Amino acid sequence: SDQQLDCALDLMRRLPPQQIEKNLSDLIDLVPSLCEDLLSSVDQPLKIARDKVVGKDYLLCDYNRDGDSYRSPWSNKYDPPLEDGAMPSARLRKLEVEANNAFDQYRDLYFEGGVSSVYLWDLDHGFAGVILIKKAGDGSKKIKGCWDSIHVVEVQEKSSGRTAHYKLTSTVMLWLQTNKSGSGTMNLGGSLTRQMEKDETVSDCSPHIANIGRLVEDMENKIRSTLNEIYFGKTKDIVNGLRSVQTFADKSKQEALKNDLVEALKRKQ
Amino acid sequence: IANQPVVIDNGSGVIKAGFAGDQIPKYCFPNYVGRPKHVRVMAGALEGDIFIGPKAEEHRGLLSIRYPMEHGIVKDWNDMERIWQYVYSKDQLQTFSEEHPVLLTEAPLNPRKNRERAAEVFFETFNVPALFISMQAVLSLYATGRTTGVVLDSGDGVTHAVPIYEGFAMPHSIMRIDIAGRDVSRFLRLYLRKEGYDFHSSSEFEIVKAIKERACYLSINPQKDETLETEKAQYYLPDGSTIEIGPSRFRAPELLFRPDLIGEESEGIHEVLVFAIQKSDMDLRRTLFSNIVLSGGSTLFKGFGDRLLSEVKKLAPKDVKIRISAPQERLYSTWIGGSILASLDTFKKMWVSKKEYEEDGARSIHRKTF
Amino acid sequence: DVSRFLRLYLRKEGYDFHSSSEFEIVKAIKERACYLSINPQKDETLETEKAQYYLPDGSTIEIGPSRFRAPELLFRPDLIGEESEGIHEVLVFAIQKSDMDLRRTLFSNIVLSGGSTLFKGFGDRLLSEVKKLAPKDVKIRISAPQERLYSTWIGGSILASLDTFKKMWVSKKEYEEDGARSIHRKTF
Amino acid sequence: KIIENAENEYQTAISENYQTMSDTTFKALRRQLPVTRTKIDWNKILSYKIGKEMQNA
Ligand SMILES: Nc1ncnc2c1ncn2[C@@H]1O[C@H](COP(=O)(O)OP(=O)(O)O)[C@@H](O)[C@H]1O
Repeated sequence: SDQQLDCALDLMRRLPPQQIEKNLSDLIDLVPSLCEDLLSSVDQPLKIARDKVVGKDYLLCDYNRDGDSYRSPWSNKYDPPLEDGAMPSARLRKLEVEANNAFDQYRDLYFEGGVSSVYLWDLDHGFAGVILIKKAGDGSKKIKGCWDSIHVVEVQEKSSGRTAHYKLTSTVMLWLQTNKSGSGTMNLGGSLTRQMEKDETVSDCSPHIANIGRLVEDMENKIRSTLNEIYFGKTKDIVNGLRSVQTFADKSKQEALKNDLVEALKRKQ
Repeated sequence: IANQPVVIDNGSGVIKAGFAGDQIPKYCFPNYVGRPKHVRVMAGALEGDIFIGPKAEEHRGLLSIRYPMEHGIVKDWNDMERIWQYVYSKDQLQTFSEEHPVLLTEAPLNPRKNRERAAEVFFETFNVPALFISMQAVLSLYATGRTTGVVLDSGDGVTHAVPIYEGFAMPHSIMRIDIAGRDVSRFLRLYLRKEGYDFHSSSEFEIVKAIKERACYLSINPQKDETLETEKAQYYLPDGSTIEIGPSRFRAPELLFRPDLIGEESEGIHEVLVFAIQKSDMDLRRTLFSNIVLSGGSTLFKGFGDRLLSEVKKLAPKDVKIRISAPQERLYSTWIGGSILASLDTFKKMWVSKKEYEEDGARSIHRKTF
Repeated sequence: DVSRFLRLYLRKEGYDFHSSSEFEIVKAIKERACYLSINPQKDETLETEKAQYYLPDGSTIEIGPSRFRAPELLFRPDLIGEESEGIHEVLVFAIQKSDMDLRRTLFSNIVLSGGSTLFKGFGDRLLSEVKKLAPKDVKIRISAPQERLYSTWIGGSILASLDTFKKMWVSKKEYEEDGARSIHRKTF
Repeated sequence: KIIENAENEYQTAISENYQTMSDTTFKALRRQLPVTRTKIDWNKILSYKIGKEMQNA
């Protein structure tokens, strides 16, 4: 049922972003034939798991999942345990753990806490992977929020010249609540998706992690600015459009003076 | 009153003053008060502790410079009031403030308390017939002779972009950033000190500004010119001493596009322009990209238009026509507009009279101000 | 600058030290006899004891008011004629430039270093000057190690002892390959 | 008049919340820059992480 799949996805866009897990489950039970397409297509909140081997909290993706079991990036083990041995190389384990260390310092500086997990899988042309970042607001603090971001990267390594093609896709989902006595209980949700393509120089001085790292933070900065300025601005404009504090009668006085000016400007030509 | 209204462009760098109808501002002087730091010993020495305009420029070495306005906001009012007294004095316009009306041209999204305090000066200290405060961007287009267009006015104090439709300014589409020309001059001084040329004194900082204005170009590719070894371009100081400016020429002005260089959490000048247009309704976005107007003194950098035009196209949507028009007299755009508005008969209804101010108070300016 | 600035006061008192060898005695006098007054004007107005110092040759000099008037330059650069901020303004201004979240920690963690901090009553004078310039209701804790002069070296000894130091330094071979770039890459 | 005052304060508070979120909640979830007010130097972090762990211990 292709028409039901379109209707299911179009509905989820309009439904509240906090009720996506419960609302998605209901649509899956109605049309269970398109369960795989709905789960894959629809953006879901990031689930967290505790690795008892290393003693570290890691974020769960679709890439690390081998059947039912999820691989922990710090331990490089599948929970529940498997004997499939799907690890593409030993060099990948060194690059993946080093990458996690790079973005572990990153999140501590920008976000200050939360969890970050980097999953790398090798490909014939060049390695790909996903970088999951999740930051939750303090429970005791009046301010409530939830940061979710998914950075999918595919690196196409060139034979000669050392100028790999970096393809980045970034999906951010933001929850906000302000419990100020003046306003009451304000809830402002949003979700944005963007893509970027560059051709950075790879070397010992300029490694893959350095080239990817700059592209990841650059996309987050553009999304942070655009959301706060463009989307949150437009939202404020509509609220002020609905009701006015100043009387229209007083506004029409200033409009009549402005209109008279415009006529006097077009007049004097 | 028959007397022509006086246009006063209270700019952070240079104040532009003159009568309505005038083609160019007659009286333009730097916006700071210079006080003598040295002691007077001989009889017949230079009289006064306050020097403004050409007297301060001639005997600059004796004086300690201090700008009253920072980011287009009057920090010291006592000095600002004395400068307006100088505007009316025999050296400048040479007219009574009680005879001529005033037209002020302030930056957008300024505090209300500033306009209220400014009004008190022109009604209480000066018994001015009428005062009207106007937006810089709206007047800038009136000077250019265009009703619809985006005005990117990067001044010495503040940089702002106002999208304006058929004369009207959309208050939600205005974007304002503190980073401006004076911050690049501070950044150049910091970089020259690392090169090994010290300019500690406030008088010596004016030489650093002169070096920037004379020899400073904005590179089309920053990382290319940053990596490549730069030619040591020599500059001759007032005393006669030669300093090698070298790479600092193009690395200094980059601050406008990269605010992290100074360490400010703000958007780049190229991001401000595109975002300001994107906030406007879908129907006008294509016209606002088509009609882009450059203004302010900080756009005068060599190859500014070439770098900005490249950045706008990258940030702007695909298959959009980006036409950026620069008037030859960028600096005078705000004042010329003010002169045009002041000459109109509709202006008589627009301003707030002294009597109206006394009755209503601060309310009278807020009601009639646009 | 304090040693040269003291020399100016000694010449006005009538003690000449023109020679470069004689300036080293003025430097020794500066280090021996200079006090930072808690109230400048109070000690200027009061008549000093004119404490005598014994020179290498055997002659005695009366330092007098020049003792505490010379080192004031650190807090008032206007005295030498340089249009700079005072040392107490540098400390407070440098913290006020930082982000709001750290300012409170930076006021809590202030460390004094350098040779010119060894003046008697530097801590009590600086603390008073910081209070005037500092924001109201802020706790100020200034920590001065006993080995102020050797704090930079002792740090270098600790850093060099750490295993990471093997990765940190630039090898002779790396310098020969990349050149000036080598020290710029593994420094910055 | 009670309706007028209450709805004016409500709309005013929403306008204040937009400015407040930009400075507090929105920045609190993700800072524009680290507390140092500098962009992350990815080449320095790879070597510095090892140096700072032993130097800050
Ligand atoms: N030729 C030039 N090249 C580069 N920058 C310039 C040039 N001339 C002036 N400037 C800069 O522009 C400033 C002038 O800004 P101005 O137009 O007076 O701003 P405002 O709108 O505040 O009046 C100068 O202080 C200087 O920093």
